[PDB]
Order: sequence, then structure tokens, then C-alpha cells
Amino acid sequence: MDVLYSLSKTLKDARDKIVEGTLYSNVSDLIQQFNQMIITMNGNEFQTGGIGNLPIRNWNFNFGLLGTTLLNLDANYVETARNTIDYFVDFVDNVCMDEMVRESQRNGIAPQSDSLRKLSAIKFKRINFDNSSEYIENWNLQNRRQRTGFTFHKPNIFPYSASFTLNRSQPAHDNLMGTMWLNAGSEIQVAGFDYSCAINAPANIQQFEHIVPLRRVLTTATITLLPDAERFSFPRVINSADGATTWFFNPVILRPNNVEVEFLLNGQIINTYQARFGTIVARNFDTIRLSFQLMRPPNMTPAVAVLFPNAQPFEHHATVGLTLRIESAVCESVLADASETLLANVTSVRQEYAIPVGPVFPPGMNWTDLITNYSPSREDNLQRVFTVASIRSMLIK
Amino acid sequence: MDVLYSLSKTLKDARDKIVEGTLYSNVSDLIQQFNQMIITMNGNEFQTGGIGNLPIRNWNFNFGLLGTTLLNLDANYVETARNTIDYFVDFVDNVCMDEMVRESQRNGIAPQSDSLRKLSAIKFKRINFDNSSEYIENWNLQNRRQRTGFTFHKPNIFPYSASFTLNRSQPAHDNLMGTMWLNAGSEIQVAGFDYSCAINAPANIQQFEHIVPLRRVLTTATITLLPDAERFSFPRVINSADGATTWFFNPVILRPNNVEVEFLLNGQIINTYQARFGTIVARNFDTIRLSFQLMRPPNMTPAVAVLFPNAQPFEHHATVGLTLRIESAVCESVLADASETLLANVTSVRQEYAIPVGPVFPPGMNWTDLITNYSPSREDNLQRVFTVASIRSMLIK
Amino acid sequence: MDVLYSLSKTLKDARDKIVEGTLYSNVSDLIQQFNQMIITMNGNEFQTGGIGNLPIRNWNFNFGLLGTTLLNLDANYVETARNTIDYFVDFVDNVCMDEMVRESQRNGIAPQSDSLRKLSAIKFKRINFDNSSEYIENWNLQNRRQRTGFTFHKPNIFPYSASFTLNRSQPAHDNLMGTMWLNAGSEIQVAGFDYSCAINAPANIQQFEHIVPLRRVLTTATITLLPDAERFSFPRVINSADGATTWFFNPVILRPNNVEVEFLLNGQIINTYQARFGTIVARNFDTIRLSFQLMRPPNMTPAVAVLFPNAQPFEHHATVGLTLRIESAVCESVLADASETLLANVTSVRQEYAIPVGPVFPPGMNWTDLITNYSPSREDNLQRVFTVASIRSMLIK
Amino acid sequence: MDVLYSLSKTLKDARDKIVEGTLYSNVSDLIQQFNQMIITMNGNEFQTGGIGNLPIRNWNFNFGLLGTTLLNLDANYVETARNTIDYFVDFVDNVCMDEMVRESQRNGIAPQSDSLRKLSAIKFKRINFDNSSEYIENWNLQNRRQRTGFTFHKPNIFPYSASFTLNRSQPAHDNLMGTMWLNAGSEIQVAGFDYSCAINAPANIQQFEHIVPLRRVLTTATITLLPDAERFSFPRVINSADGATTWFFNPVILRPNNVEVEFLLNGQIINTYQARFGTIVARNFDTIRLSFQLMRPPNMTPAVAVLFPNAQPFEHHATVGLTLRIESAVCESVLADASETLLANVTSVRQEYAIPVGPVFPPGMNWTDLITNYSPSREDNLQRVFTVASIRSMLIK
Amino acid sequence: ILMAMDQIERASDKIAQGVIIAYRDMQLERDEMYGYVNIARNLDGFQQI
Repeated sequence: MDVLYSLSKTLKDARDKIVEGTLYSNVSDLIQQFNQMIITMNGNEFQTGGIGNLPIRNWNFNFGLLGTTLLNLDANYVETARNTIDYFVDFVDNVCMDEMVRESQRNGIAPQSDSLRKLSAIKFKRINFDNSSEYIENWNLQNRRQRTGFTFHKPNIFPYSASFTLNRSQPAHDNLMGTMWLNAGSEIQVAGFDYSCAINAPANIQQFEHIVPLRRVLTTATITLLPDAERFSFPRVINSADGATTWFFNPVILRPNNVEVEFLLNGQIINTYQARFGTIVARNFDTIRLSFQLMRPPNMTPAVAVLFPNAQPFEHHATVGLTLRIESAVCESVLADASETLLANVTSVRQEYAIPVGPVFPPGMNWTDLITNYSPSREDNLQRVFTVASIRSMLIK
Repeated sequence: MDVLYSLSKTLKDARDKIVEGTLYSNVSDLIQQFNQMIITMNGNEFQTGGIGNLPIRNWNFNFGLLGTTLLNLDANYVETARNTIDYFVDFVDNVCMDEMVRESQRNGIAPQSDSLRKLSAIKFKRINFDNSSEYIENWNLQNRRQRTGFTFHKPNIFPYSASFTLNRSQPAHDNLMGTMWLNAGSEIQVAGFDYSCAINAPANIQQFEHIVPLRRVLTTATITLLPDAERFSFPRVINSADGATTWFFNPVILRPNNVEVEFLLNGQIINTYQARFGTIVARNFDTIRLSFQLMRPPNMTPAVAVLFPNAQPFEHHATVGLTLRIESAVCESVLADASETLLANVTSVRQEYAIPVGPVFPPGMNWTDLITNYSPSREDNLQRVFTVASIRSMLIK
Repeated sequence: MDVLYSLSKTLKDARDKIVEGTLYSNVSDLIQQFNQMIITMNGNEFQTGGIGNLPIRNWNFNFGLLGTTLLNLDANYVETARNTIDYFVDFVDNVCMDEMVRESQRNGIAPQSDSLRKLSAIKFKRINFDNSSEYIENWNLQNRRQRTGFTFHKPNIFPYSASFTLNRSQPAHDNLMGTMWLNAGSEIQVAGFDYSCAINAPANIQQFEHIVPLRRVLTTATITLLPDAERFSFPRVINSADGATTWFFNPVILRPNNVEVEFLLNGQIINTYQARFGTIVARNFDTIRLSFQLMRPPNMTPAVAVLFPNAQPFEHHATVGLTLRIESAVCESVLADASETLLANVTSVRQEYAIPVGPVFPPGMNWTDLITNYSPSREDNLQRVFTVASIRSMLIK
Repeated sequence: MDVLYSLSKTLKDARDKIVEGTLYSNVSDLIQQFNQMIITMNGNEFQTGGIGNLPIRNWNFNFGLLGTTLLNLDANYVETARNTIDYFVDFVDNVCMDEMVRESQRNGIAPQSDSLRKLSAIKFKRINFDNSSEYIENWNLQNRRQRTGFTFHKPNIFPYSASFTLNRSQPAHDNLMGTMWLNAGSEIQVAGFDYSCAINAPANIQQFEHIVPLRRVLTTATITLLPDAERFSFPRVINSADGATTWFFNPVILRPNNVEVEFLLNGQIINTYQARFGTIVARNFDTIRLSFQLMRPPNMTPAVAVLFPNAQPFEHHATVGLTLRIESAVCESVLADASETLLANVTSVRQEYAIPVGPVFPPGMNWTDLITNYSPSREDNLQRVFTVASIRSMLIK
Repeated sequence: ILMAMDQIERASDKIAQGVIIAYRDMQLERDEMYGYVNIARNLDGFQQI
């Protein structure tokens, strides 16, 4: 596996370091590596492609050694270097593209294409150069069972599910008490609404609870807590649960009090934060359980007596909301991020040729459905594809 | 240009790795390259400043050579190295600040200040340390008529425009049906509004369309799509183009059905998505076209039955909202983003010495005025100034 | 302090460079560096922990030197190196955790934990490989009192503050007029609300002025400007300053008029922008001033005249909103940023071993209180702990 | 680029200087050049075409030498030269035609076809014979960024615009006072008309002025100025401004009084001419402003006494005219003229092979649409294609 | 044998490659094989004869 990354690294270093005029005592080791790789890669035929619309390509390597006697690189040396580098770049690009799309439900941590299978034998092992990037070194560390790490920025970890539940309802949908929440991307906005402002509930305090189970394990995540829902405050016409009727919504926002946010790991309390909005920090968690309160104000002004009448009619309802966002996180598995272009890369390469798909990857790499059901084989295949994409991004932009 | 980057990288290496106690064998290549650079740059005169309010300065390069004998480096070695380094880095920074403050309407790929003009000679092409930096690599690729690329986090590429267009209008402004949108930053909010909820439109369904083109070619873009846009979900009082008319807009967000997005390029269909949300992606697109239907619910409750009367007197208008945010994307031209400090540094340097407005760049480096009339020559000049700014960013941290 | 970073860098290089197949000349400098490190570190015993729940462990380096091979390595040499690498990474992690949890009011530039002080002697200065990272460069440059800074993307600098101001007030609370703002995280939202629609003010225009200070100056900052308030536009029941009675809020958003954004330095005008919105650039500032006017529309259609009469009672109040968001900036002093997991690592190490609130940091590592009471001693301590965390975040992903 | 012109010039001299019977003394340098060219070009391989309707042509350079004897040339030598001359002519023509039909958005100066890019290598520099044509000299001087210059015989710089304006108007279209003008090629024919015969206007003088901005700056312009316009001097039926009906126009020519022609540059009145006709010279100009006055005849004869009644009913109108024609021009940028035919050849090959339309050139290589928005990128493309066309015209008449 | 002619010719310790005269006060170079030696690495900025 690492041989392809080594090829990418040596090609990039040769392309950005073999420039006429440089001192020869600066790229001696790189030139030695290049020459040894050329010696080791001569005389072997390779067949690439043959699945879907991806064209079938053939590759033959037969080249002489470079020069090692000059002390100042000139036009001829760089010209020959670029001439062979273009061919090597084409080889790397096509091999990566051919090996990328292929998938399997068995041993998704092993080479999948003919090129990688032939290039991971004993003889071709003398070309490994270094592991300087992050994804490849994570691959190496996970290969021999070491702790895994990954740095993401606002990653799409929570799935997309716009569902709501009601605690007290009516057959005509005029007096309601329930919760709404939009969970998408890395944003969690849960809102609780009470039509009656807790005039029938004890102690005038109504409690809304919600649980959001993450599909994997995170670590060292920063959370910004804005104590006002940005969404569940505009007038709405929302379809009901049974799908036969739709009801009206005219919310009015009241600030929440006694806000409790908790982060639990393995079904146990780890971190507790109370009534602290702004920036909060957690070390390791798997399930986010939020519990907040809505309290009817004791005394009111002439502008408030028309808001919450104790009488039968109800048109404006007390509503609260909490905004939970992750600005950075570190995980042990691989997930699509927002700072790089891994998922975009794999989706583009897969859709360019339209490889037929089986029960291995979700249709069209739909990220939401992928996060929905997460089997370890899918995780391993996704990790391998992302690593191959990272190798690809080193050479061809 | 590339010579300047080589000098910058060598200067950074000398500033950093030359510390007391390290083995001399670890910087033998570095010390040889530094000595070669000193030899090449010695015995020449360079001038800077003269236009605007940049202080004119004169540099003469008479310097010694660092020894290549000590087994372990010592303090006086470091002090002499830093004595040379301070002058070299001052010269580099002044050259960059002089290059940033001059532009040419034609042939922007070529040097403009006297320093870079002198450095274009073949004699100074003896210092080509490396080209590891991504921007310098892109410059080299552009210098040989070959494909380039960039990676950005949330790049502001959409033009700044705030306007609304009506399909049905009346002078009294009490029965309207049109589209309202705001293309700001990297986020798109499009909302189509109707005052009758399709009581007279055919089949009780109203069709809405919206087109926003682009001036460059985005590629491999991760796009987040969410419904019920934010900004257009509260009452507004907005003036019109008549210059004497003001109308009121009372929104009630219905539910959007049959959301149709169309990523077009050169007047052709490349990516099409239907009835999908969350996080999506397109391979290569040039313009964004959105289509959606405003549907009147055939089944209602009394709380809704009062919301939508069957007569002209209207108490609440209806609309739907859609948000489109570009998280990550890959472009082929230099673009100002929210995750870098290049354009900001260029503008800061421009305003620090108060250079008068040039013939090409709009006054004050106003980004919107630059993007509304984007031209390839302006693109090339922007690439040059961004590369030199990135070279500057390697010195002063 | 430099020795720990040297250890981290060399451990990463040794782990990610010594793989089977590479040529001998590719690891010559690294092999000699490891040899020197083993020579210097053997014999000198060290002790870690001693405070809190962190176990008190012992270390006595008893490792021999490494071998070599002319053609290519063998896996036995690889594992012999790997065992020593494991011991060293364990030692580095333990000493970093020990260094993380000590702080005092006295000068924090000097090391605190005994292990680092014993390491920082002249006797172990030969093992100093390079300083190529960002935080280490900042530390070294701040040691010699030069220009220093850090790269920030979406800087979490402004403290959590949710307060409002009044210009005219009544005990009945039905004729309010003033400014309400919420500066949370990197986002500034200022809304000026009026109930009288400026029918009594001179020139029918109401002026709102808002000012927010900044503890540490910023350089080459980029700020996007949006002439709206996508958050303070909902019906609200806001508690008054009395603490027992609440008043009613009902906003309608008009387009702001004469938006003036100001950037000042110690009460000196620096940057001014009139009627411009979008990604703008400010050279340097340390305080933010906003001034805008709410103008009663010259012409009122019935949908407008229904809400803003010459009469006293109001139910649909008017408000104009402004949005301020900082994307990226470079600050002289270290600030808790969102693009890196430094704060999360610091708080995780602080909270794992149950270390109570010290004499400097607020309890629970809450950022708002610490940034509200920023002091140079706290600045130095924060810089030290951030650098230690950055060193630690290189070995245990 | 220059190598192509060298090939063209050498081939032309070879075909038009080597005629049977000529002395050796007039062909020595040409013989040496031919021998050098064949001894350098032999053994290579070239590919061209393959885009649109040009099949992939493969060329092999393998020819003998030319003897340095036979002081007087015989016919056998003539035919031996002629064979290679024919082959080189065919190769040059096909390469030029392949190059002529490829365009790029950026870096238009550099070649695009693979043939010229290969020819821009290092070893092929040995044939750079000379530079004598205008285009090659201007190109090679632009490569060093010196002052550019071209000579044109009656160029076509003014974009087509048959636009008219009305200072005073009414929906009756029987009382007008305005100006009409035509911008067709090198002819400017402005005219100012009145219906009131200036009886109402004070001092019986109706001021007329007109502004035409040139897209490029010209130098050493000889201008032929005539006081009579021969286009807006006949009865006409013209569509209205917005266009809802047709108004009538019955003109009578009157002598212009106080004719003022000014050539401006960036707001500076450089050259002036007052009450002068015939020919004028402008050293440097970019904008043209003309002013002339209609004067009511202070004295009248019976016929003109009945021509203009003192009341509103007007049977005849009054109009003055001017004529401006650019005789010769010198510009800093390439243009299309009425004497040279390079644009004609470019369009000829374009429509001969029907290459698809690129986004940088309007369809058909039309001149009006191209000059409507003259961009620097399109300017560079025009310069490159015109230089290549000039090279071609030296070989195939 | 021709591509590496210059390295073989210059590395000889019996002949030089020319003499530079400037009549201006110029400093000497410091090398780890000759100590303080008068050497001009390049010849740019003068007339070549």
C-alpha cells in the first residue's frame, strides 16, 4: 500500500526540487532514490482498467539512468527529468483512479486492484521512501493496532433527521406541548414549545429532554453554545405526524433557564455543564443529552398580559431553543470533513465513470445514509478509499 | 518570482535550524547553499521605493562567508548568521512590499518592480532551493502552460448582489408573487413568495426558478443544502425600484416539495439532484440553477383554515426557503477565502503606505467591485500579488 | 523547552522515515541524531508526575545505539528502533502531561515541572535538531523580543455577553427605544430598536451608537459585513433589568441607512467604510465602533401605515440589524482559535487528573472568564501551555 | 514564436533567391542557414492537427545537405533545393493552420498547439535567423516590455452604434431638439437637429455636444474634418427611443458656427482646433468631444421667411452636421484595418475547418462584438493570431 | 567526457581560470580548505576578454 504513497512523494519532490541552478549537494539522496526506483521498476508489464466505463490501459517501463556528475543542474538534465516525470505522473494517476473505485465486502484493508496487488510483493518493497502526510501515517499506525487519531474541522458527524415529537396533543392540533429539533451537519438545534406556558403542569416549570446519539467516538471536541434557536422561531405550517393534517405555528422566543448539557461515554456521566453559554470544552463523549427548563415569569407588564392568557384560546406559545455546534473535533475513525476535499474527491471519481455498485457502498456515496447504518467493513473500505484519494491529491490537482 | 521564493525558503531555514548545540553534519547542505547564495548576491546594487509613499532605500551587498570548519556550532556562529539574516530578510520584505504596490494592465505574469526585474536574469538563477510551497508550485505550473489547482475552505466566489424580482405586481402592493434572494459570501439564500398560496395558479401549484451564474470554474465541491432559509423568515419592509413605493412582506414558511437543483457548465447538464438534502457534491459545474414547487396543503385544520382565506383580503403571505453553502471546493484560479490571510495582507500593505489607486485594481481593494467585473488579466495580476504575499507570509509571523 | 520539541520532531521523523526498503543515505542525518540522543540521554534518571491523579512514574534510559546496512534495512533493525521509539514516546507523553498541570503567578516563561528544568540544563543542549513548526518559532522569536504572531481562522476572542441598552424608558414598558446587541464567539450582532418609528425624533431619523472593546490588537483582519440581523428578528419576551417583570418585543426589519463601520487605534481614526458590505479588510485595530440610522420611510402604503401611526399605541415595532463576523486574523498574543485542537487538549489534560482551580486559570478552564481578565502574566502562561500542548499533540494522534 | 518567423523568412529567401544561373556570392549566408537548419532538424518527429477537421499529420525531417561548390548554380541544384523547399513549406503551412485554431482564456501570448510548444525547446534555438516584419519585431520588443508601435491605413476602431438621443421630447413627436450620430468604422458623422429653429432658446443659439470614447489610445493621428454630414440630411422615418411608433425627420443643412474639436487624454485638453476644417493632427488622444452651435439666421429672404413660422406648427426642421474621418493611425495595441488582411486569413482558416467556438472569441471572429468589450486577454490572443497570420502570409500567397 | 569537462578542468591544482581586476577595495573569501583565499566564484559584472 505504502508504495503508491512513496511514488507520489518522490514524484512531487522531483517536480518541486529538480530545477536548474540548484546545488547538487541538496537533492543527492532524492536523485539516488529516483534512480534506484527506476532500476527496480524496469521490465514489468502492468494492466490497468477493465471495470465499467474506465478505459483499459497498458504500461511498460524501460528507461536508462539519469546523470549524477554535474554540479549545477542545467537545461538537459531537467528536461530529461521532466520527460520521465510526466510518464510517471500519468502512471500514478491512472493506477490510483483504477484502484480507487473498486470495492469489496471482504478484507477491505487489503489491496483490491491488479496494480496494487502486483506492486506490494517482496521485490517492489525497496522503493518505500517516507510517510510524511497524516492519513498515510494513520494508516500505518492502525495497521499494527496503535491508537488512531484524526483532526477534523466542523465535520459532518451527526446525520440528517428532521423529526419532532409532541407530549400533549389535540385531535384538531390547537393546544400542543412538544419538542422539535433539526439535526444536520455538525449542528444541533433542539427547541421546546408549550402552548399553555405550564399553567397545568406543576411548579410552573416545564421540562424538555432530548438525546442525540453519535455514530462513532469523538475526543477533544470544542462546542459553542448559543442559547437561542436560530430556526424554530419563525411562523410555520408543518405537517403532522399522521400525514393527514397540517397545523399552524406562531412561536415567541423566551430565554431558557437552568440549562443542563451533559456528555456521556459508555452510558455514564463524564462531563456536566450548567448555565454556561458561549464556549465549552469536552474531552471524550458518545451521546449528548440536553435538559433545559421553561418557567412562566411571575410578574408581567401591560404588553405581556395579551401574550399568555390563562383562558381557553391560544395563538402565541412560549418557545425556547439551544444551539449546539462543534467547531473542531478529533476522532478515531474516518468521517467526511469540512476543511478538506476527501468525500468530494471520491464522489467525483466514482460518478465520472459510473461504476456499478453492489451491497458495499451506499448509492452515490450518500453521506447521510452512510452515517445512518455504519458497519465496520464500510468503515475500512471508506478509510482505504480516503487514503487513496489523499495520495491522489498529492500529484494531480 | 521563483528565485524570490527560493531565497525566502533558504532564509527561513537559516533563521530556524541554526541553533546552538546541533551537529554540523545536519546543516552541511544548508550551510553550503547559504554560502552559495551569499556569493551570488554579493557585489550587486539594488534600489527600492519611489512611487506613492514607500520610503526609498538603497542596499549594497558586501558580506563575508560563514565558516565550514566547526565540529559543533557555537554562539558567535549564530550571532554572525543572524547578523546576515536580518539584512537579507529586510531586503526580502522590502522587495515584496515594493512589488505589491505596482501593477500592469497587460502582461501581469512578468516582474514589475526593479528588484524582480533584475532577479529575472539568468545570472541569479543559481539559487533554486525548492518549490515545496503550494502557491509557488502553482506559479511554476502556470509558467509552463499546464493545469493548476487550489484547495479552499468556504471560498467567497459568489458576487455580492441584493435584489428581488416580482412575477405578479400591483401598484398598491397587496397581491404579489415573486422570488427573493441574497447571494452573499459563500452562502445562497433563495426564497419564492406568493400572496395567494396558489389559489388561482393552475393545478394549485406554483413553479419557481432561480439562476445565479459564476465567473470561474469551480471543481470538486462539497455543498450543504438545507431548507427553510433563515434571513427571509421574519417580517420585512422593503423599498422598490420605483423610488417612491414601499411594501410589506409577512412570511409564513410552508414546506418545500420536489426540490430540484441543477449544476450546469457551459450550458450543459453535469450534475442533477432531486428530493435530496443534507450534504451533496458535484464534480464540475459553472452555474447553479434551482427549481422548487410551492404547494398548497389540500387538508387543513381550523388554525390553518384561518391562515389562508379564499378571498383577496390576505392576512399572512406564504413562502419557502432554501440555503446553499459551499463548505469545501477546488478551483483553478486564485480566490480570496475565509481561511487565509493573503488578500487581507495585500490590502493592509496597500493602505499602510497609502498608495494612490491604480488603473486596474478598483479603489480600496473592494472585493465585490473586483468580482463583479472579473477579467483574466485581473486574475493574473491577482495571482502574482497573492504569490508574493504568500512569500511575505513566510518571514513575518 | 526546546529539548521536548526536539524529541517530538525526531521521534516523528524516526517513526515515519525508517521503513523497510529505503536507501541508507535517506536516514544518515536521522541515524546520527538518534545516536547522539541515545548517548546524551542514557544514565540521567528522570521522574514524572507527583501531583494529582497522574501516576508517579520513573524513567532510566537503557538503550544501545542503532546499526546500519549499506544496501537496505532489515526488519529486525526496524523493530529494535521501534521499541526505543515506544519508550521515548511514552516518556515524552508523560513529561508533557506533567508540564501541562503546573502554573503560578510568577514569571511563566521559565519552566515549572522539575523534569523540564532538569532537561533544560547545558548538559543536554546538544540534542536540538530543528525549529520548523509554528509555535516553536513563535516561542523562539518571543525569547529575543521580536515581532510575534499566530495564524487564526474564525478566532474565538470576543467574550460571551448578552446585554442591552436603553435611551428612553417607561415604567409601563410600552415606549422603549434603544440598542440591543449580542457579541458571542466571533460573531457580532447589533440591533437598534425603536417603538415610536422616529415620529417624535428630529429629522425623522433615530441614531444608534454601539461600541465594543478588544483586549489584544489584531492585524490584517478580514471581516464580512451583512446589513441585516438574521438572529434578532423574532418575537420575544425579554426580562427587564428589574429582575421580576418582563416586557414584550416584536421586530420588523427595514434596510439599514447610513451604515458606518469604524476601526480605531487608541482613539485614533484608522479605517472608515461607508455603505459597503461584504468581505472588507482592516489594516490594524483594537476597538470596534458601529453607527447607523433608522429612517422612517418617506412613503407609507396601507400595509405600512397600519403599523406606524401618529398615535401612541404600538404593537409592530421597528428595528434594523447589523451583522459582523471575523473570518481570519493574525494577533500578536496567542488566542484560543477554532482551527486547532489545542484548547481541547489542554482542558482534557487539566480535567483528567482532577486538578482544582489554580491561582491563575478560572475553574473548569472556562474561556470567557479568562479572556475577560487578560493579563500579560496570564498571556505568558497561556503561551507556554499552548506550546506544550502543541508539542504533545505530535506523538499521540 | 520567433523560430517560426525565422523558418518563414529562410524558406521565402530560399524559394525566391535560388534561381538557376545565379552566382554563389549572393547565396552564401542562405546556403549556410539551409545547411544548419537541415543538420539541426533531422531525426525529430512532429505531430499536428487532430482537432476539428485537421487530420493527424506526421512529419519526418530527413534531407541531405547542400554542396558548397558549383560557384554557378545549375538546374539540378535548383530542383534538389526545390523538393526540400516544398516539404518545408507544407510543414510550415500545416503547423501554422493548426496553431491558428486554438485559444485559451489565460496566457494567450504563449503557444497552445503541441507543435509550437515543442519548437520552443532549447536545442532548436540554433535557427533564429532574423526579424524584419512589423509583427515579429513588435513581438520580440514586447518580450522585453518596451514601447510598442504599429502603422495602420484607415483602421476600424469605432464600434458600431446607430444610437440617437433627444434632449427635449414629447409623446406627440412633433417638437424635438437633439442630436443624431453614426459610429461606423473610421467615419464619425454627428448631426444636431432642432424643430423650433431656436426661436424659443435664449440668444438664438442651440448648444450641441457629443462624446465618443475610444477603447484604446492612439498616437500621431491625422484627422480629416468636414463641416457637412451626408447621412442625416434626407427625410427619414425613425423608431422612437423606447419604441412605440415612428416619427418623421425633415432636415435642412445650415453652416456650423464656432466648431470646436478637442482631443482629450484622461481629462486633459491636449489639442484644440477652433473654426478650422481640412486636416488636423492629434499627437496623443483617447477621447473625442465635438461642440457646434445651431444659429438662427438673423436676416431672411422671402423663401426662408416662409420656411420657419414663428408658431409651434413646423413643416421643416433645422439640422447641422459634422464629418470626422481617421486617415492614418498609430496604436500601442494590435487592431484590424482596411489595408492589411491578417484578420481575413484568420477567419478564412476558421471557417475552412469550422473549429468550435471558444468562450474567448465571439462566433465568426466578428469585429464589432469583439470590440464591444476589448479585454487584455482577447488583445493578447489577437496579437498572437495576427503575428502567426503575418508569418503565414510570407509563404502561401 | 565533454559534459563533465569543466569539473575535471577546474578541480586541477596547477592552473587557474583567469584573473579579475577591479581597482576597488574588495574583501576576500573564507574557505575550509585554503583559509583566507582570494577567490571570485563568478565573473558577472565585468568585460570578458
